[PDB]
Amino acid sequence: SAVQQKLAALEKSSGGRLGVALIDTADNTQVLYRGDERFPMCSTSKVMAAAAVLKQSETQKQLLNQPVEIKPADLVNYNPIAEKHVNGTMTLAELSAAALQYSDNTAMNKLIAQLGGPGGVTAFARAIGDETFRLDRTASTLNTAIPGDPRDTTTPRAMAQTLRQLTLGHALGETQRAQLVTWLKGNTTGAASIRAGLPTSWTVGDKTGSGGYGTTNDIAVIWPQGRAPLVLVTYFTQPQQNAESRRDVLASAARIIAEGL
Ligand SMILES: *C(=O)[C@@H](NC(=O)/C(=N/OC(C)(C)C(=O)O)c1csc(N)n1)[C@@H]1N=C(C(=O)O)C(=C)CS1
Repeated sequence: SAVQQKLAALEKSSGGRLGVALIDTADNTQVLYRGDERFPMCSTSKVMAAAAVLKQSETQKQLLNQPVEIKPADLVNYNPIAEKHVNGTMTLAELSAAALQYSDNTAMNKLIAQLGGPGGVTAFARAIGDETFRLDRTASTLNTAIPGDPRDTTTPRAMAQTLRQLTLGHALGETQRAQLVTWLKGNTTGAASIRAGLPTSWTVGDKTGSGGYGTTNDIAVIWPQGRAPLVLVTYFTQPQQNAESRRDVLASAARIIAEGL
């Protein structure tokens, strides 16, 4: 189709490897580009960890309100929220918001720990029917994005389906589903990625990721005017370890989709 050719041209112009999955919930049509190839997730895995804690809170009533100590050993590279609470506490709700809306890596690691480690995040993925997602390491290591390394990867097709199930489907209870969507709509890190390729009147909830090898990712639920919601996953990675981020490539992918379908 014309969209897949435009995505192939975008990829050629980029010098990298582009993976796209769009789900149009109006008729459940799916458009894939490298949709079954594995990409490093980087920080887009924070949605699965936040959703896993929300799932836990369906049966542990006041779980999201529980305080979690932030200790010196918890501090990592990038923790713009958690560093302000070292030797203090944050609630699991606050850690979820910090992970999703600021991509705070200390916050993510507190969620992973709350789930029993990377294997607990993965086990939740399996519980909601995602057999492709794998989380193998904590937040510092998970962004290394070395080519050929299957750790901390998924495919565009799998992540779009999972994001659909979590935000538009029935993977979470209704209060939890709404809270996840509220957090994604308040993301602060996504203006240059999928959002930049979409009309400004469309509502977006998204989670970005960035990592080594110029890896630049964004996963989004989109509510256009005049049509049913869309789920869009855009993954991108490059051959040089120190390649620069290409959020503009993600925005171009979104524009192709928004104009072409
Ligand atoms: C998730 O993707 C996180 N990414 C990182 O921790 C890394 N940021 O490095 C970049 C390339 C952004 C940098 O400025 O050097 C990273 C690269 S290699 C490594 N081990 N970690 C968070 N997510 C985002 C995001 O785009 O959502 C960031 C902007 C960085 S923190």
